[PDB]
Amino acid sequence: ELGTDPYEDFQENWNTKHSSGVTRELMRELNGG
Amino acid sequence: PVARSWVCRKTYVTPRRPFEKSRLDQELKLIGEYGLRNKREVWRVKFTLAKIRKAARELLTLDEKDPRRLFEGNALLRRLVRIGVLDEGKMKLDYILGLKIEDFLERRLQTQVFKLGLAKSIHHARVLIRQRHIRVRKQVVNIPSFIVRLDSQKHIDFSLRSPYGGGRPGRVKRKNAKKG
Amino acid sequence: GKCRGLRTARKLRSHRRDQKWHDKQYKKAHLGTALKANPFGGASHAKGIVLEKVGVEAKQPNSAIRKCVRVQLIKNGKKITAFVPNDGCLNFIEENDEVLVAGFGRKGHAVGDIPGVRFKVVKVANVSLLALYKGKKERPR
Amino acid sequence: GSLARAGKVRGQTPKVAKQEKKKKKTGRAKRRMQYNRRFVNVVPTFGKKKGPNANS
Amino acid sequence: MRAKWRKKRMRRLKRKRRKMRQRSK
RNA sequence: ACCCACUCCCGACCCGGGGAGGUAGUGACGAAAAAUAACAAUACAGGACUCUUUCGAGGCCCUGUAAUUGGAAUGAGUCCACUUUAAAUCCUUUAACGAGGAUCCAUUGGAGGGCAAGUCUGGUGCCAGCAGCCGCGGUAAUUCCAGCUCCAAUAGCGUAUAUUAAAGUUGCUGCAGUUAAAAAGCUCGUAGUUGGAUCU
RNA sequence: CGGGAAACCAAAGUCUUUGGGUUCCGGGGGGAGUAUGGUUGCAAAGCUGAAACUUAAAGGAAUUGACGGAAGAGCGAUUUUUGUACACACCGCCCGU
Ligand SMILES: [Mg+2]
Ligand SMILES: [Mg+2]
Ligand SMILES: [Mg+2]
Ligand SMILES: [Mg+2]
Ligand SMILES: [Mg+2]
Ligand SMILES: [Mg+2]
Ligand SMILES: [Mg+2]
Ligand SMILES: [Mg+2]
Ligand SMILES: [Mg+2]
Ligand SMILES: [Mg+2]
Ligand SMILES: [Mg+2]
Ligand SMILES: [Mg+2]
Ligand SMILES: [Mg+2]
Ligand SMILES: [Mg+2]
Ligand SMILES: [Mg+2]
Ligand SMILES: [Mg+2]
Ligand SMILES: [Mg+2]
Ligand SMILES: [Mg+2]
Ligand SMILES: [Mg+2]
Ligand SMILES: [Mg+2]
Ligand SMILES: [Mg+2]
Ligand SMILES: [Mg+2]
Ligand SMILES: [Mg+2]
Ligand SMILES: [Mg+2]
Ligand SMILES: [Mg+2]
Ligand SMILES: [Mg+2]
Ligand SMILES: [Mg+2]
Ligand SMILES: [Mg+2]
Ligand SMILES: [Mg+2]
Ligand SMILES: [Mg+2]
Repeated sequence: ELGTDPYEDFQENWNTKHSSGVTRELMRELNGG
Repeated sequence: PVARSWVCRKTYVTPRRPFEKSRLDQELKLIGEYGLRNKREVWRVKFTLAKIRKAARELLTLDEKDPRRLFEGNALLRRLVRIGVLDEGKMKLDYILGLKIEDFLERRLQTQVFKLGLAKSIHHARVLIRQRHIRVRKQVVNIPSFIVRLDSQKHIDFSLRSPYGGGRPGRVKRKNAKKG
Repeated sequence: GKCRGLRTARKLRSHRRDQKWHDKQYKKAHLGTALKANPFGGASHAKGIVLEKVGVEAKQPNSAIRKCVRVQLIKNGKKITAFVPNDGCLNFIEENDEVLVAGFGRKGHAVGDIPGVRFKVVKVANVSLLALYKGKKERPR
Repeated sequence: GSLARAGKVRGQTPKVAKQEKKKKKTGRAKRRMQYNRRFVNVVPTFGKKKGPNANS
Repeated sequence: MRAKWRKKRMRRLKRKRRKMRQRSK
């Protein structure tokens, strides 16, 4: 099941309250760390 | 005035960055592979290696014929070869810079008890050492961080008083035998 | 440009000594007016007697009522507003009580919404506020 | 302003008792568990790295 | 406030003080 | 609090004296070493290995997880004795007792970013509160009050304050001065600083 | 040519490949070129010149918009003229009683 998409979350919440979180998730999606 | 001495020093240095992912992973790998109690035991060996490297680097800026360089680099190389981190063919002053922390970690009594087959685990080796089952050539040593010299390598055994080394059985065996 | 002569040591040293006074922190540390104006007199902590309880309005864009106490120090008699940090700890302090006060963390500068407050309460009636908050010790009474 | 509302929320939260859990290991044993959990035991992944405390 | 007029106001206030804060007093 | 047993000093002295000094007591200022578990069988799960093309197959090996089982090892303690010492204490050495929830229970701070780690659930609703800074909280709070879980160091961990590095933000190494802070309105001039080639 | 945040500068070049000589002078924004002391002047004022306290930004150059009682190349954002201290965008911002 595909529940959370880091790309969509970053592109949507990059300017909202939860930006600093979603960015941190997107990096975990990209660099594997 | 008193007849006491106040000479003492710390044996470790804490890292500048408290939360660095790569450093945490490396130190945890070292702890897991060598059965260490905490991070401070890694930092102690790192500090020792740093001091040795600093001495070697200070001796490499002198002229090759300088008497102090010849006297002190020879002693440093002799000590490194004695403890077993260095080899006889690599007794130049440049090879000291090629030493790693695992080389010093391999010379502890805890890892040598495990590598010699006296224990079936590194943690079992630590437990055996701390419980007074291991002797070094005449003496019962219960310090896991004991650094084994080369000439002592052949002389690690169970203690004569140990239940494993031919001694009297322990508390649990005696109580269970008394039960039946 | 700067002078690079071989006999200009006096000039360089004198110029540096005179230009160090234009550093805010150096002048603050070496002038003595700040030490004279500091209510603690250079100490980390102090003891005082609670004159009363006050409520300070939080600066915009925040809206709140921060609970503080007006106290008077024992060694010099100066009056000070200290912050009582926790949820409901102001009910642990009574009037005419003796409190231990420390700095707020920014070396005499105000912290956060609270305007003009640079001190916080540590112990009340010789017991720490943390122990009272966690229910480890009770008020002596 | 009014000081009558001090302690309002902390005295409103319903009380919940902590449950009973088995004691945690200490010292070398805790580090052994962390080492076996983070590096020795790893499941195949498809690149979506998850944190230790991820939920939904 | 324009800096020129601020300076002029400061000067007038200082002159008023000087008249009030007489050296004889 | 104990003693001149050690180190030394004084005296007419090999003999006397010494809160000088030594020995204990209090002591998380600080520094060193170092426990809080280890193993085996089962019950599950992964890897290599082979045979089987696939369904598959195995004590055939290696590694992980269990308030599932089992019997081994120990010192923390209680405590004879010796040793230690002026007499003791402590450490060391040794009899006997001493571990399964081995209840003989590890804490201090955090979980938006800086910075390692949950937009999980229940309350509250710009209130109470958090927050070094940016910020959170006005009915779906990743930040408050809690439960669970998860991070960091660990017999230690937070806080306030002085100070060092970070600061090439005091710049000798090594900073700037058109517009971001900045070159005197202009010239003369004493002290200071600096001073062209040439002698085997 | 090379510099620089850029606007631009043959100097504002020959600077982490950092040293030709020398003078003055700056150290986040306010309080403030204010108070006080000294000194000069008939006066107006000139020179020297703080602290307590307060604040998380103020400021430079350039870009895209919005307003106006105006006519391959750049570190990078980015790629009708023009000005801007506006960007919740003139229904703006903002000064003093
Ligand atoms: Mg708010
Ligand atoms: Mg004596
Ligand atoms: Mg005598
Ligand atoms: Mg005494
Ligand atoms: Mg004494
Ligand atoms: Mg210590
Ligand atoms: Mg314990
Ligand atoms: Mg906790
Ligand atoms: Mg929480
Ligand atoms: Mg953080
Ligand atoms: Mg993180
Ligand atoms: Mg703010
Ligand atoms: Mg809710
Ligand atoms: Mg919620
Ligand atoms: Mg410094
Ligand atoms: Mg430096
Ligand atoms: Mg500074
Ligand atoms: Mg340099
Ligand atoms: Mg500068
Ligand atoms: Mg200017
Ligand atoms: Mg000029
Ligand atoms: Mg001259
Ligand atoms: Mg010459
Ligand atoms: Mg330079
Ligand atoms: Mg300034
Ligand atoms: Mg200031
Ligand atoms: Mg292009
Ligand atoms: Mg390009
Ligand atoms: Mg114009
Ligand atoms: Mg524009």
